[PDB]
Parts: sequence; C-alpha cells; structure tokens
Amino acid sequence: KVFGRCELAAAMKRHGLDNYRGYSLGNWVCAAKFESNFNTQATNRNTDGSTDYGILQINSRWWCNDGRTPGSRNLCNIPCSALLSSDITASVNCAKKIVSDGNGMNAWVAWRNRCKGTDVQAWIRGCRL
Ligand SMILES: [Cl-]
Ligand SMILES: [Cl-]
Ligand SMILES: [Cl-]
Ligand SMILES: [Cl-]
Ligand SMILES: [Cl-]
Ligand SMILES: [Cl-]
Ligand code: NA
Ligand code: NA
Ligand SMILES: [Ru+3]
Repeated sequence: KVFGRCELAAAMKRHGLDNYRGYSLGNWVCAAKFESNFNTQATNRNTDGSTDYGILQINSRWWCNDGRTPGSRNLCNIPCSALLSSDITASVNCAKKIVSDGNGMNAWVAWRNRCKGTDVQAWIRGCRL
C-alpha cells in the first residue's frame, strides 16, 4: 500500500506514534516519506547482507527475522514480512521499540539527514487526523 501523507499521519496517530518518546507526528511522517516514500512494500538490501523492510525500513540485522541475515537478532520478535503489510501495526510496534533503545530517531538515517532540525510540522499541515 502507498499511503497518502495525511492518511499515514492519521494512521500513525491512531497507532500511538504522536509524541511517542517525545517525537511529534511530523517526525514520523517525515521519516516514512524519506525511508519508503510511504510504500508499505518497500525493501532495500544493505551491503552487509541485511535488508530493510516496510514504511520505516526496519533492519533485519537487529529487529526482525528474514532467515537470510546470519548472526542477526530479531528484537521485535516478528518475521520481516510482517513489516510489509497494508496495516501498519507491526511496523509501528517495532518502531516503538527501536526509538526507545537509547538513540531515539537517530536510528533512522534518513530521519537524521533529512528530517531532524527541520520544520517537520509541515508534514501534517492541513490534515484532518
Ligand atoms: Cl484506542
Ligand atoms: Cl531502522
Ligand atoms: Cl537470519
Ligand atoms: Cl530522544
Ligand atoms: Cl547523519
Ligand atoms: Cl533544511
Ligand atoms: Na534478523
Ligand atoms: Na535511513
Ligand atoms: Ru490501522
């Protein structure tokens, strides 16, 4: 599923990301924009052999099991395929664990490079929610 901007904002709010760990809704929408272009089916292989999955590009090195990332962990206790669903529940629940690990949203390189420090409220401007 490719979400619209306001559609994803509303879904993320419903799923409890608004101000989760102190990160306003626009931070999460901005991260999803640049990680996946709002496409739940996005996948990208990393040089080390791990793969990033879903709207928030969650990495099989640590967070999910894909059966092909030797020596990795599965800290969200989910198959990586669950992160590709049209329903964002699995991605949101795993993202909540990631953002709570100590480094906040800096875990998402696209967030650090393209959202951090910017007017992220623009990502939710005009949305009904
Ligand atoms: Cl509720
Ligand atoms: Cl990630
Ligand atoms: Cl594996
Ligand atoms: Cl933080
Ligand atoms: Cl950086
Ligand atoms: Cl800027
Ligand atoms: Na893994
Ligand atoms: Na990134
Ligand atoms: Ru939902």
